Amino acid sequence: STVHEILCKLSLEGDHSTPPSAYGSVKPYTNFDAERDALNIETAVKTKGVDEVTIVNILTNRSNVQRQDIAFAYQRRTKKELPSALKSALSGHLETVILGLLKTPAQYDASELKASMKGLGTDEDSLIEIICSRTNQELQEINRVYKEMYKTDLEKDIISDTSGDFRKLMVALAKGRRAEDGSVIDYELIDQDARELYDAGVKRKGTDVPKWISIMTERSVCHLQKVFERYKSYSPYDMLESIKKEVKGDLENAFLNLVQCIQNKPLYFADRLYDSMKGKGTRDKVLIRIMVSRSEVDMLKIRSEFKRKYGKSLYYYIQQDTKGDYQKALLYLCGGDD
Amino acid sequence: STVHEILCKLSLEGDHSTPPSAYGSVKPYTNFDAERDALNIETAVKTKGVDEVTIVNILTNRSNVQRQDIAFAYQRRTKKELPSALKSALSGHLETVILGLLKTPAQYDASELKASMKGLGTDEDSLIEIICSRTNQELQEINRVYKEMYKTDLEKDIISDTSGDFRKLMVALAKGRRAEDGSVIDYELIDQDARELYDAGVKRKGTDVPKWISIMTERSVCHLQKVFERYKSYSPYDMLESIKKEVKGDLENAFLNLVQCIQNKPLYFADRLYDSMKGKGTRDKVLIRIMVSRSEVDMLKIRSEFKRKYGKSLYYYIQQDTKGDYQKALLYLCGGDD
Amino acid sequence: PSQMEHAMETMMFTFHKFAGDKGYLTKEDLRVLMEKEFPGFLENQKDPLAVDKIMKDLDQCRDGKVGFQSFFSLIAGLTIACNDYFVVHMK
Amino acid sequence: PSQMEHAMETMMFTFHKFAGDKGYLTKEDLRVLMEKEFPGFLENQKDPLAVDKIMKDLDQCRDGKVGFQSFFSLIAGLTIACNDYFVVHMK
Amino acid sequence: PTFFPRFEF
Amino acid sequence: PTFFPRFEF
Repeated sequence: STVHEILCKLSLEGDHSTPPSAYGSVKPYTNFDAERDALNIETAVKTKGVDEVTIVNILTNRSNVQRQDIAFAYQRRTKKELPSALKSALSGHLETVILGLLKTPAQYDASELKASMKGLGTDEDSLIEIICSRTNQELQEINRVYKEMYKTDLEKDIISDTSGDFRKLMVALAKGRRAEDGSVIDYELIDQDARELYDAGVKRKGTDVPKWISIMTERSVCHLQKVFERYKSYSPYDMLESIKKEVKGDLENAFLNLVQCIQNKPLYFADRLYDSMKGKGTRDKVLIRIMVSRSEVDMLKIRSEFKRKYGKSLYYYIQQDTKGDYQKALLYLCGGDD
Repeated sequence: STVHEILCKLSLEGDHSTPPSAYGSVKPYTNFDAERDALNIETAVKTKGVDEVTIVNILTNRSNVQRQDIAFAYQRRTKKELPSALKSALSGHLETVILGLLKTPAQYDASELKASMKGLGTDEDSLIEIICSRTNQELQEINRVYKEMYKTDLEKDIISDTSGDFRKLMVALAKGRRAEDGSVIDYELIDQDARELYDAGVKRKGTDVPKWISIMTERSVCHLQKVFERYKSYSPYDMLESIKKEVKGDLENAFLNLVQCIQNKPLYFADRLYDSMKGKGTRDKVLIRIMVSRSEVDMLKIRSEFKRKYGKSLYYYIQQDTKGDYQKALLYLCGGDD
Repeated sequence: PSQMEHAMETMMFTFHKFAGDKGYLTKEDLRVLMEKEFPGFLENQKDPLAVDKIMKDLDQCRDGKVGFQSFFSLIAGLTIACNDYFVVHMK
Repeated sequence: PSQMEHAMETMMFTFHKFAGDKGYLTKEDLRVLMEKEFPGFLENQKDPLAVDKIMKDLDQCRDGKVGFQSFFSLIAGLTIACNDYFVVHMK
Repeated sequence: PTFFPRFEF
Repeated sequence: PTFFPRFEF
């Protein structure tokens, strides 16, 4: 029946389920009550002036699945979308954060991608980030959600907003077909691949790009880590440096990003986070995106790397470059200092 | 659809649009809760030495409908039947009273008629009391509830438990087929009847009993009141004295009560109540049945007639002829002093 | 679909006929609703206000609105009551 | 008669049909219950423990005993939830 | 948790 | 007190 069709889509939680990810700084609330949270939130938004402190305190303190529970209980009581309430109730950088926290990981990345590709000049960095960083599983969920929301393939949007070997590189990566190379180590292949990167690379006048795309999209991370090392027995420059000498533009931007993620991903974000705060003022768009998307994945390692390299903790840097509940939100998302 | 049966036995309360009959000495409790009353009876039984006062105060201050509510809540709370929980906690006349208060009107008459029934050789005064005093509707339910409880009809029981014209008389009355006579009044028939009663008993030696039986069972109360009056034109004796001369035994006692019932019914009980305490001691069986059965129907008027004839109130006599918890019970059923 | 499925479904959309397009159950079309459903019930009950007597105390009864949760509370009281007399008597 | 009484009575016979004259629901009789009535519902869910681990949350399973009270308590959530959904997102 | 009314007989 | 769980999605 159509009672079975609705019956197919549901379940409940409270021990559920098992996405721990110790590398996340955001853990589900212990004693969680979705209804009582939706309640207080509704109470907080109706307060003249908008008690923010409550809303921020609750949402940055609940896990993503929890937020999803909270948001549904809210539409149940109020007959209105929580996402729409907060977009009205909040403003500035704090709104951008809470609204990003209110999305599923896939939905967030999907919406971020769409935002970048709107227009002639894309917002280029953000596209590259997600793409280069996301795993095969993360990426295919982005492909699902992106279709559901925008009634189009993500591939086609990339094709419209990109040209040349850039488009080539982005379409290939976004396919999320990379290998896993779990146990057996392929030494000739490692060596073969190193030689190819060199042969299409520094060795040759100009560059043979698709050759680089194939290896760096297809091969597994581990295999590439080892490839990038063996690479050095061929070229005077390491992989990162060769890219700078071989190519330029957004192609260069992309390959550089992709290589770091493969080599060390948490360090990659650590660096991007440092870069977002280092000058006069800050780049908030990048700072928020990372803090929202890595909060449940690698944040603990990003922290480790961030301190090892820069000497001071991510927490310290957030305090210093952000003030207000916006800051407190980032800090909750960060989880503590090192 | 088996449910359709079960469901059709179910009821809310039902919240009563119905009156306790006006002349009743017992009225529906003002702020009622069956649940707390059940608790308090339970608490009173499981108390050492059986708080009786509480069981008595609560039940005699509830209307029959509320007692059945209480007795229900008592089951689902304790898993025990209230009837037998009280059968063991209580003794003597108090037990008899409280036990009867718990039964619905028709449940209590049938139970009394049944208890009196069994005997060669049984208690006719009870048999006579109930059958001569009950209305068409009142009787109809007796029969329905008798059947459900005992699996045989009240009619076969009377047949096997009686004989002679007394049998004929009690079978006829028990059918509750009595005429209703309304506004229109038959003077032709009143006369006809008056002369038949005389033509049957006093005018002749010997008696035609079925003549008396047909008339006094079939005709309406209002009509029979006028026949008994008109009869005085044809007879040196009123209906009562004529009965004493013409017939004897159970038959005579049956006939006497019947006439009193048709002439003044409340006064009939007053006399019955008076005869119960008038000697040395008391006849508690007659007393209790009347205080329980009439409490919610005519009790006020029985009290009105009881002060008229005896010069003292019923409240006075109960107080004088009984003591203890038993007395207090009868007193609540009484309703007050006249 | 198993029977339980379309039974649950009937429980669902039968509430949706008389809830109006408003989403709340009024007292009046509550009267009509309950009336539509049960053949041997409302006639047995003598009290002419019986449906209204039922309206109160029922989950959230206080505003003139009865949600699906509350109507389902009616079903709870009723259907549990039925089963009990099914057990202690029929069974 | 009524499709609604069709509905209620189905529930009533259903609970006993699995519970046996044992009378009550184990997580086992529960599991076979939901599996037969809503096939495709359970293994579409991540936690297989869901049925097994559910009984803690129910009206009273504290003895491992699912009353008709508790069985109805279960359906309550499903029947509410479905309605929420399809009227929110549907037609 | 929700609350249901009470039915006798 | 029917006390019961509800479900989401």
